[PDB]
Amino acid sequence: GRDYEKNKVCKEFSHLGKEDFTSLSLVLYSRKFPSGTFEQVSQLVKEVVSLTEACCAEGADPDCYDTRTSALSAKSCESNSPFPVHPGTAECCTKEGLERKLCMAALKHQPQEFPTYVEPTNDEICEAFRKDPKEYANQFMWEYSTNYGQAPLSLLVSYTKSYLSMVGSCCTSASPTVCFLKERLQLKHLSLLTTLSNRVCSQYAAYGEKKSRLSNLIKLAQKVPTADLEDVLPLAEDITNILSKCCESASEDCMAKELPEHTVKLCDNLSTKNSKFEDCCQEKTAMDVFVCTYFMPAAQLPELPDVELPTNKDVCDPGNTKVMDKYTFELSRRTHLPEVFLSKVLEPTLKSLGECCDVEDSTTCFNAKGPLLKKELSSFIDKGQELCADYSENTFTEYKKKLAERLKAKLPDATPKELAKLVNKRSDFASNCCSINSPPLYCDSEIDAELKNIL
Repeated sequence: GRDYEKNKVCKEFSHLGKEDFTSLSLVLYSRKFPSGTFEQVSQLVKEVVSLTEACCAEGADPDCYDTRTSALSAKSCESNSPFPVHPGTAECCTKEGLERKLCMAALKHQPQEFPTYVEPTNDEICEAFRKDPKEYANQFMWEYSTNYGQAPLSLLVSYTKSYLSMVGSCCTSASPTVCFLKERLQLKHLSLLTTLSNRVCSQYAAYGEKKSRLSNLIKLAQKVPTADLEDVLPLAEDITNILSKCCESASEDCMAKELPEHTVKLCDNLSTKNSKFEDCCQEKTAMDVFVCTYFMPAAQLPELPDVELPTNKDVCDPGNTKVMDKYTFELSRRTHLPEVFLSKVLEPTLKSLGECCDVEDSTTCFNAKGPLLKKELSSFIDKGQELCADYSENTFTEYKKKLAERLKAKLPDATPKELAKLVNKRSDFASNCCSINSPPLYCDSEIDAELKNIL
C-alpha cells in the first residue's frame, strides 16, 4: 500500500546520513516520551535506525518496514519492555492487529511541568565531553529534549546542534572561560526561545484553547487589576491565538515571529497602566518583554466592588462570551486567589450556568441555581484562600511559622511530630500551587485532595 512513511524515512536516512538521522531520531523520540529513561529511548532509537538502514537497503523486501515496525510495537507490549511506553499502552496491547497499531498511534504524552535540567559548570561539561563526547552529546540531547519537549522539534534540533558545537569549540579551546562566555551570549536568544516556547506550550497543552484563553484573561487581570476589560481582553485573545498556532506548528521560529507584534500591542495598551508593565516594556527585546510579563506576579489586588454571578440569558450566545469574560475579568481583578484555583472553579461554574439557557423556564432555572452556584463558589474561594493563607505576604520560613500557629489552633492535642508533618505537607502544597504560574496538571489533583482537607 502507501509506503508514505517508508519513503519519508528512507529519504531522511539517505539525505541526512546515518549519524545525523540517529541524532534527529534521538531528539524526536525524547520529546515523544518525556518520562522515557535515557536507556529506553536510546534503545528504541537504535532499533528504529537499525530497521531503517535495513529496510531502505537495496534488496531488502517489499514489506520490510511494516514487518520491522510491527515488531517494535510488539516489543513495546511485552512486560519489562526495553522501550519506553505511553500511559495506557498496556491497554492498547490487550487488543490485536488493527486496534493495536491504531490504539497506540493515538496515545499522546503529557507535558513536563517540572523540568530538572540544569547546565553544569564549564569544568564539568568539558570533563564529560573529553571522557566520552558521543555519550555526552547523546545524554544532552535526550535530557534537553525530554525536559523541553513541547518546544518545536526543529527548534530542539537546531538548539541542541548549536549547543553541542559550542561545547565542541570551547572544550578544545586554549581559553575555555572566554570562549564559553562569548558563545553562550550568541546562543542566549535561541536558549530562551526554546524554554519559553516549551513552558507556554506546556500550559496550553494542559488546558486546551478554551481554558487557556480564560487562563490568560485571569492572569492578565491579576497583573493589571487597575486596567479596564478592553485593555486586557484583546491581549488575552491575541496570545491565545499565538499559542493555538505556534504550539501546533512545526516551524522553529513561529513564536519568535509572533511575539514582536504582540509585545507592541501589550506595551501600547499597558505601559502607562502600572509600574510593573512600564518596567517590562523597557526590556531590550520582544522575548525579554514577554518573559518579564510572564514572570510578573499577581499584583496586590485592590478590593473593588463585589461581582455578582452572571445569571442572565444574555450569557446564552455561544458566539458571544462578552458577559462571561467581563465577569471573569472582574472576579479575577478583585479576588486574592491563584489562577490555578480560579481556572479550576470557573469551568464548572460558567458551564453550570449554561445548563439553564435551553430549558423550559430560564429565569426560573437561573434563580434556582443562582444561590446554589454562588454558595459553592464562595465556599471554594474561601477554602482556597485558607489553603494559600500567609504564603504570598511572607518569606517561606516566616510563612511556615505562621502556618504552624494556625495549625496549633486547630490541633490542640497534636504532638510536635504530627504538627511538623502537617506544616511540611501544607507548605509544600503552597510552594507549588499558590502562585500565578503554578503548574495546572500537578495542582488540579492536589487541589481536589486539599479542598476536602479539614485543616
